Amino acid sequence: RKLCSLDNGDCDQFCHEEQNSVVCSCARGYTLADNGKACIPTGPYPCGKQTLE
Repeated sequence: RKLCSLDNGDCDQFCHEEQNSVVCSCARGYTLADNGKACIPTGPYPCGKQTLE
């Protein structure tokens, strides 16, 4: 358990070890946050989210 094998590399969604070291990415409709880890929704109904309203 090193990079992406160690807690998804701390990413919210997609994780990839690019030449050693983690690189996170997000599904369509989300944008990688400043931390380069969190995934921020673009619209009101982002994919994969249960609706609370």
